[PDB]
Amino acid sequence: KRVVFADSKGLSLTAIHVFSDLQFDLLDLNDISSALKHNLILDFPQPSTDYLSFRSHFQKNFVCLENCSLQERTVTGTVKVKNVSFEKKVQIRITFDSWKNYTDVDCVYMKNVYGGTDSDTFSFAIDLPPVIPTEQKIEFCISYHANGQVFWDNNDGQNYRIVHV
Amino acid sequence: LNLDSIIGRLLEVQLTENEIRGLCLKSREIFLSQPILLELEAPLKICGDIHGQYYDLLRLFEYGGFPPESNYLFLGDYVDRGKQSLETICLLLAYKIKYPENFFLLRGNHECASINRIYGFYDECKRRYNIKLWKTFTDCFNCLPIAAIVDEKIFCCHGGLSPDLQSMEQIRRIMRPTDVPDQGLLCDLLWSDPDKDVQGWGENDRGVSFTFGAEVVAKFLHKHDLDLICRAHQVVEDGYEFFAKRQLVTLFSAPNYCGEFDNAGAMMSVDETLMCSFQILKPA
Ligand SMILES: OC[C@H]1O[C@@H]2O[C@H]3[C@H](O)[C@@H](O)[C@@H](O[C@H]4[C@H](O)[C@@H](O)[C@@H](O[C@H]5[C@H](O)[C@@H](O)[C@@H](O[C@H]6[C@H](O)[C@@H](O)[C@@H](O[C@H]7[C@H](O)[C@@H](O)[C@@H](O[C@H]8[C@H](O)[C@@H](O)[C@@H](O[C@H]1[C@H](O)[C@H]2O)O[C@@H]8CO)O[C@@H]7CO)O[C@@H]6CO)O[C@@H]5CO)O[C@@H]4CO)O[C@@H]3CO
Repeated sequence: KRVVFADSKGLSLTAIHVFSDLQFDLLDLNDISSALKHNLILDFPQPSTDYLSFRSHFQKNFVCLENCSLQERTVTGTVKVKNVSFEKKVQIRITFDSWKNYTDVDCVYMKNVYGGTDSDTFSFAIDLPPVIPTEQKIEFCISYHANGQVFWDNNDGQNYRIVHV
Repeated sequence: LNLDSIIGRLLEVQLTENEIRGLCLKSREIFLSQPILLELEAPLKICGDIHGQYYDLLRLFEYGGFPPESNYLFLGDYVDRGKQSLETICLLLAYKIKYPENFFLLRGNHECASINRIYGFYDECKRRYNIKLWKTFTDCFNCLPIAAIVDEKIFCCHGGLSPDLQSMEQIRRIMRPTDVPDQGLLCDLLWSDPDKDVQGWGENDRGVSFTFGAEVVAKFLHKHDLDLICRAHQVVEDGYEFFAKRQLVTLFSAPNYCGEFDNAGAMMSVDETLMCSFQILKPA
């Protein structure tokens, strides 16, 4: 297959229209075929991309997801927490089956020399299962235990979602 | 999010800020799920800059067929200078969400924050909605793909070639989301121009990127076994313009460009056999 212009085979090259109500149809989408030739992705922008709303969530809930990347089929990230006591427990609560089950991954303290003495930041890394059926949902949220209380980042009630293939 | 209520409202000529936010998030996830160097299968209609001239985009669809009656590929520059960037980009993202494998959007040099802050889009967002919406649009734009190869024969991008581009794997390695730098491969693909009076590469009068002559185009095509460069970044009077003996073509789909000009708009229709023709909007 190879490019050829309409001039070359006798037809008009150009077709010019001079210028100066809605109608509805129903369509079977299998009768049109894909124009594209041919993994996992995050279904949310990193909360930290918009600092003002990240600050708003972080100061309202005392915990907020800071950064999150999907490295291979492993999800890795950083969580920010308000430094209310000395001992803390930061957990990622994640599901690979639309919340029929979940598991609690423990997060890790990061030295983080700069970042103030008002917040601390924790890391996490979670290996996704090798095979996940396509109809299942992958979602996760964040718990922060400190000072006799529990705090949650649940992304304003939608959870952080990850979508497949 | 109800896509069909939105497309319905847009095609009657007002949208809530959350509908627009929704279009941005959903389209962003789609853009990331598909390659950054799209590999497309003709038949195909390829269009140049729209620059917010929404009624002229609607005319483009009236003439070339509303989606998915025809497949489209857009070479960037959706949102500046004109009077209706918001409507233009919302119809395009709505259609990308509705027919994600038959509607394609490439990134042009005006889908960058450093540019559309200055030439009008930010002002439209600020007046009609608020700044946060423009920040969301910017994160969306950072995920647009950069170039397309139709049927292993036509190479499409918004600006043109780059003196760094030895193989396509460079383009495929570019990570998203990303801003456009002031120099380098991604910059050149959105900013560089052909010039008839240049042997090889030279400086670019806009102060960004470079300029390439016909010999750069022919050597490129032969190295990659390609047939036609298809780009779209500068007004041309007839709507389309040939270069290097029909080895490159410039498309520009916004007629009477912000009233300063008197140019026609054009769009290239390529059928299954890779036979190309042009469809033009000449104003009165
Ligand atoms: O286990 C299946 C469960 O999974 C999904 O929910 C998950 C959710 O998406 C995650 O975010 C996670 O993490 C926590 C949550 O996000 C935090 O916000 C916090 O929740 C606080 C609430 O926000 C706050 O409103 C309050 O909640 C109280 C309610 O007001 C009150 O109604 C009552 O709750 C009882 C309900 O009456 C009743 O519905 C019943 O709950 C069942 C659900 O209806 C059913 O759908 C399913 O839940 C799913 C859910 O749909 C998914 O989205 O099973 C449930 C069985 O319990 O029973 C409730 C009481 O037992 O009382 C609550 C407080 O108890 O306070 C809470 C904090 O106290 O905490 C969440 C973790 O506890 O949560 C789940 C994953 O565990």
